[PDB]
Amino acid sequence: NLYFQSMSVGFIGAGQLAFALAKGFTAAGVLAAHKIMASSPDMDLATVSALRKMGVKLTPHNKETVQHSDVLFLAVKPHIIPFILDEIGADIEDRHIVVSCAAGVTISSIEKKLSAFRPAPRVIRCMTNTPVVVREGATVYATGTHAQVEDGRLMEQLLSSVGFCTEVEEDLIDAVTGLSGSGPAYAFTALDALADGGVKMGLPRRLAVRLGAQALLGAAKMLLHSEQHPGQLKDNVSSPGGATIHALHVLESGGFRSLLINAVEASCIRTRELQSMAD
Amino acid sequence: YFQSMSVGFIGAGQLAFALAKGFTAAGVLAAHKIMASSPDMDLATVSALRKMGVKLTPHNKETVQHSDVLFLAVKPHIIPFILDEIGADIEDRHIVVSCAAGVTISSIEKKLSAFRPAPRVIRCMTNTPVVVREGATVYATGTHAQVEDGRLMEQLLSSVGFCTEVEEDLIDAVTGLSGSGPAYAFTALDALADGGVKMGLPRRLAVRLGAQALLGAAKMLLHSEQHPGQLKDNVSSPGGATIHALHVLESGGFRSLLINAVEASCIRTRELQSMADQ
Amino acid sequence: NLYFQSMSVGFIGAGQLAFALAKGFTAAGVLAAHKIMASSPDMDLATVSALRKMGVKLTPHNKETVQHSDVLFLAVKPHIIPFILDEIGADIEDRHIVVSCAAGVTISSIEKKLSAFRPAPRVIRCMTNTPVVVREGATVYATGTHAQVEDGRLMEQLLSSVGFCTEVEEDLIDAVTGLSGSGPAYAFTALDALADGGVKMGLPRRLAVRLGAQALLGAAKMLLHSEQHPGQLKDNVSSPGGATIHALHVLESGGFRSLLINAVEASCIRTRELQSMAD
Amino acid sequence: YFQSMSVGFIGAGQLAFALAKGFTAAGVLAAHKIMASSPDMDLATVSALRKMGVKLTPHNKETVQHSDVLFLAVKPHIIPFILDEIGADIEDRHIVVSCAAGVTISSIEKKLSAFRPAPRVIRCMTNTPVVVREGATVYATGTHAQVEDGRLMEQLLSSVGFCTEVEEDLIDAVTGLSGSGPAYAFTALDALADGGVKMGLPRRLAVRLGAQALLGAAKMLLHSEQHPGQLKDNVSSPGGATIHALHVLESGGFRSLLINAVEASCIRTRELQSMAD
Ligand SMILES: NC(=O)C1=CN([C@@H]2O[C@H](COP(=O)(O)OP(=O)(O)OC[C@H]3O[C@@H](n4cnc5c(N)ncnc54)[C@H](OP(=O)(O)O)[C@@H]3O)[C@@H](O)[C@H]2O)C=CC1
Ligand SMILES: NC(=O)C1=CN([C@@H]2O[C@H](COP(=O)(O)OP(=O)(O)OC[C@H]3O[C@@H](n4cnc5c(N)ncnc54)[C@H](OP(=O)(O)O)[C@@H]3O)[C@@H](O)[C@H]2O)C=CC1
Ligand SMILES: NC(=O)C1=CN([C@@H]2O[C@H](COP(=O)(O)OP(=O)(O)OC[C@H]3O[C@@H](n4cnc5c(N)ncnc54)[C@H](OP(=O)(O)O)[C@@H]3O)[C@@H](O)[C@H]2O)C=CC1
Ligand SMILES: NC(=O)C1=CN([C@@H]2O[C@H](COP(=O)(O)OP(=O)(O)OC[C@H]3O[C@@H](n4cnc5c(N)ncnc54)[C@H](OP(=O)(O)O)[C@@H]3O)[C@@H](O)[C@H]2O)C=CC1
Ligand SMILES: O=C(O)[C@@H]1CCCO1
Ligand SMILES: O=C(O)[C@@H]1CCCO1
Ligand SMILES: O=C(O)[C@@H]1CCCO1
Ligand SMILES: O=C(O)[C@@H]1CCCO1
Repeated sequence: NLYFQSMSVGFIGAGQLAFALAKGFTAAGVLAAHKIMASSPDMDLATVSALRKMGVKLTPHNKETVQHSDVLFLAVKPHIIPFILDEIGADIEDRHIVVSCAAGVTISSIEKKLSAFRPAPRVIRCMTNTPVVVREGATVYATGTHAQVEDGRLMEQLLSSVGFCTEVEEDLIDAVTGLSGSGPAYAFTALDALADGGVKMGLPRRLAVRLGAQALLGAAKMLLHSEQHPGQLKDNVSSPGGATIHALHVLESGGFRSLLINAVEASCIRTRELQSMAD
Repeated sequence: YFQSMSVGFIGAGQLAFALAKGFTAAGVLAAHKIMASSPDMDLATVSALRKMGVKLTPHNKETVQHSDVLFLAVKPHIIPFILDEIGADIEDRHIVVSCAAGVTISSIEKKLSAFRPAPRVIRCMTNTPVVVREGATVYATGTHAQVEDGRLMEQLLSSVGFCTEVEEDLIDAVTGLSGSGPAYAFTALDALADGGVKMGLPRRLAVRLGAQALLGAAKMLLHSEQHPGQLKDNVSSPGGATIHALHVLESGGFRSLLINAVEASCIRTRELQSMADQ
Repeated sequence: NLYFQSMSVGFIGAGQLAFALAKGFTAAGVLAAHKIMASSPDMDLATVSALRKMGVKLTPHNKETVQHSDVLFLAVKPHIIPFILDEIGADIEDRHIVVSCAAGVTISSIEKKLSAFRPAPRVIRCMTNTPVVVREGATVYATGTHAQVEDGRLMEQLLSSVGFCTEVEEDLIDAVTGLSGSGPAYAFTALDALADGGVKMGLPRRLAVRLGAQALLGAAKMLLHSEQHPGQLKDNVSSPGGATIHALHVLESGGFRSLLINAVEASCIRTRELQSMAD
Repeated sequence: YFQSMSVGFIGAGQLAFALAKGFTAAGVLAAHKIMASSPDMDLATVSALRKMGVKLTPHNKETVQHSDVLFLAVKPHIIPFILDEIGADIEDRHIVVSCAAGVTISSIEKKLSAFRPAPRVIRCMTNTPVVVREGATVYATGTHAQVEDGRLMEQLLSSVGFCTEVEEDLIDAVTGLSGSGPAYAFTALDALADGGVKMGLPRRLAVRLGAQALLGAAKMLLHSEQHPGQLKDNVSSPGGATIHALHVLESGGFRSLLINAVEASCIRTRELQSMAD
């Protein structure tokens, strides 16, 4: 177990991801809010104000975030990453671990930029998701060419405080993006629709929202704690001739399964395009 | 808080195991204060209840005599036969909690009232995630259930997940939403994992990531004051990977399928309510 | 607020957009009709005659419009824009603000043409829509390379008199075109169909058109004045088991949402396509 | 013009709140002339209505005693219970205005006439945009409504939107069109915003632009003597962006989905009543 409670963390970008991670870390108690600095050009944004009330240091100056930070998260859109690297590359020091969270952007492209200024930049690529805000994120990371022995362990310890975290080979991360990165939006869509179905059949909206969300949470937790296949868990719900198997039929008749496959594929493929676009 | 109270299950299958495991993990009931009965003493769910410390028997009358709260955890078409069997054994102290999909309070009271008047009946709809103490449960109180009977039930079932009282005429819809709900999620998680596998993830990792993503999103919604659509908006950046995937969901009518599912399960439950009452 | 009550405005092109803007500006009382001039090569057109009855000055000669104008709107079709710039480029003076309304046409292409004649053309690109004719348009604009300090402020002040107006980065305007530029046609199609539905269920056509249009106007205004997500207002107004949620289901079963996404995307892509051909 | 008139709401939900707020914003009633009652009123609604100047009570009989015009703004299956509760308290002066989907004048008059003959009953269908004074309202007059009662109703509801008299047999169809209409619009605006976001717009800007486009287009049609198809033709330049988007709407049967929606809501409305009768 590595000690990191005293280190300073910075976010280039002060948007949804910066807020979600900063909220998760502080709510986990593993970092003090004043250890965190975030920067963006527009300092009148809603996420910036949300970060403000949390106690995070805010500035328009990306260089200040770099000078403040030990671990530096890149939390801008993919096409902005190369501009950021040109802007702050000269301010990267030997102490810095650069953790890119941008969809699609390769370690190789980041190291190429930063190596123009200083050899051996310590780079880690991450994909996470917004439920880090409730400490139930799904995070993977890959270590770059010059990442020190314990840089990967440090990032795993830090990110494990706000959800599941595991090291992966970098060539998996675009597919992770399509599954758990975009995944919450799939779930919010599903929850909205399930609530609509509950309302159609006579439930108050607030109850339908609560029951749907609790059903999804409980089922997901069951699967995480089970050694059983999701199909077996499915079999355990449905009684012969019963209500559940009738509902499963109408899902199958609409190709429900194929739509979720389509979604993971579409997000992964778009992620690969966001890299060739920023390239 | 629930010291001295005895609980019994008529039926020893998926739901009886789930509830018994959840109650005992919650510490609200000692396993030996729980008795379950089913005809086949060799079944797998009875094997695990035994290892859990739950008293087991093949005779439904033993469960009735042991219990204060009596859970009916048999299939809907088996309830009328159970009530015929144990009807003469219902005492004044008993609270009979039917878990069966579609079986109406009216049908249970009519059966039991032939043996002794004022049976205290509660109908509930729960789901299998009570086994990890994250269930979703509603209940409706019967004609002769005392107000404190509904309160006791809510406190007991709140130990294993969300629990709230509803009017009985909403239980069919709840069945279609949170009762069948886990099966929709297991289907979705299997398909999401297939999608991860297609794009190059190992199956075990894809399952873990998809399930963690669903759990985290559901917790976000429960801990948020905000609309699911608002949370959808907040997490879909312009031109990004997520909004591209949302479009292909929309093009297949994803939302309508989940509406169809809740409706289909509810309507089938109503057909079961009509069988119970006819 | 800038004093511009006395300035002169010109339209190259005397068609649907020139009429809608001139009608909105004069109805707002911010420009006098005799301070507006519009040109097109055919002087017996219906929009020309409509502009005529409004008191706008009309001419076949684009050079006359340029010489008349302080603010010069380009309201010709996208493929006509480069010919106009070649025609009038030598007549552009220091006083001129050139406001292109053409779908897809980039500030860069306009400045490149005009710069061959005189350096530092003051260029603004906008996207608007025909409801400026009832002073409820939706307008965005981006400022060009040589736009002076108050050129953007002037154009926002002018266009705010006929609807919503805000500055954007130019790279958003093709998307805006697919949303609020083409938006009114989506609405007219929807209103025709809703009225057909009213008629099928027994309403006189005139009443069905009136009710459908009032419903759409009121709902849009409700959303604009609420601090609410449209899904929340959908949720709030629906009732369990009720008529609305049954109708929402049949919309969903048809993939209604996906069609509107398809439309915005198709209009935006077509807008981008035409400009790639122009380049 | 309604110097002394008092208005009551039985119910305090989405519709009662929207009408009370629209009437308040219109300034058509004197101060403290609105009362609303419900049995378990959400505290956020209590707070909002109280700050607005609206009187509140859990007792429906008190609303009746307060009111000259009494709006019934409860769910359709709740209407007959309300009529049984308040029927003995209806007075000569009262105009009872049912807002409930599906519920016929006939059924209301039969309930009320058991207590006192000649209840003055009006049935309306409106929509939540009355809250911004842009509602769409129709009404039908009952058997004993005096002719001036329908005139008063029209003048009152005209202060918060369009309002016109119809035969009662049109109201279920109106419900499917302008009653449910706003929900169709909110769905469309959410989808249009998703489309703007997909093509690169910030969500907040996409929502603002889509809503403004819808508002402006609707106002154009209301202020035009032309067919919506003709207004469509004026945007659709040959080979242009708009006609390309219209094609993909047509390829998905966009128009038929909206016809399906109006039909489905109207048919369900007829079931919200054929079940009650
Ligand atoms: N949100 C999610 O669900 C997840 C997102 N990600 C990744 O995180 C990154 C950001 O996503 P998200 O936070 O959602 O996007 P946001 O739009 O919410 O945040 C973007 C931030 O970048 C800021 N920014 C823009 N230009 C600069 C600049 N030159 N220097 C510094 N900051 C700048 C913006 O400020 P302004 O608005 O003022 O330009 C805004 O604060 C993306 O690459 C995405 O792939 C990864 C996992 C999950
Ligand atoms: N599983 C779920 O997801 C949920 C199910 N429910 C309801 O719970 C009830 C049971 O569900 P589930 O547990 O899944 O079904 P199972 O089939 O898994 O368990 C059924 C049990 O009933 C027993 N049984 C059959 N006949 C008798 C009898 N005459 N006397 C005593 N026990 C008997 C069976 O024993 P044997 O195997 O020996 O026949 C078995 O132990 C159903 O009514 C269902 O609607 C409600 C919410 C969630
Ligand atoms: N209509 C809309 O909904 C919106 C349109 N726009 C943009 O506005 C521009 C015009 O659109 P719209 O007004 O609809 O198209 P119209 O066809 O209605 O008007 C086009 C005008 O250009 C005139 N014209 C053709 N050649 C010349 C020329 N060489 N010199 C001067 N005028 C000429 C035409 O005259 P003749 O008929 O004699 O050729 C006609 O008066 C387009 O670029 C479009 O993208 C932007 C937002 C909304
Ligand atoms: N929502 C809409 O878009 C439109 C709805 N309508 C019609 O308006 C009526 C109400 O709809 P809506 O306002 O949406 O429904 P809501 O559910 O939002 O409001 C229902 C109201 O009825 C109240 N209520 C329930 N029982 C009683 C009672 N015994 N005495 C008094 N009040 C009671 C509820 O009380 P509590 O506050 O205690 O829960 C709540 O205030 C319906 O008939 C609907 O058809 C018509 C046009 C538009
Ligand atoms: O299909 C069934 O019978 C049960 C009821 C609710 C969960 O699945
Ligand atoms: O939509 C996107 O591009 C990012 C990546 C996954 C979460 O949201
Ligand atoms: O959904 C319903 O039943 C009501 C009537 C129309 C507006 O919402
Ligand atoms: O269809 C077109 O190309 C024009 C321009 C954008 C609005 O409608």
